[PDB]
Amino acid sequence: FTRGLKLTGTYSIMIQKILFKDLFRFLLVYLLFMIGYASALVSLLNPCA
Amino acid sequence: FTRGLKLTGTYSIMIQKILFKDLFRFLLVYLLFMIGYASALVSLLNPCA
Repeated sequence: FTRGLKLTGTYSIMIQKILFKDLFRFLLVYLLFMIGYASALVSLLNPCA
Repeated sequence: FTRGLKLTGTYSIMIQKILFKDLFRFLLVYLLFMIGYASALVSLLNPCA
């Protein structure tokens, strides 16, 4: 319910274009890249014996 | 008294229309979110028992 005024109507749909279609594509390749090293760099830790 | 100094007179009536609007336009989407999240998360908390 911000689609009545043009100023806060344009503002609300600029969110979704960034979020659903451009920010969401980055959070996938930032998660899989994070989960890449975080499983890699715990190998380099000494055995806990 | 900046009427004639080009740079200082430029930013004088920038903030009149650009900041009574956008900060207010920022004020809607933050107040829509925060009242939702905080009241969700204080309801997540435990009562005094």
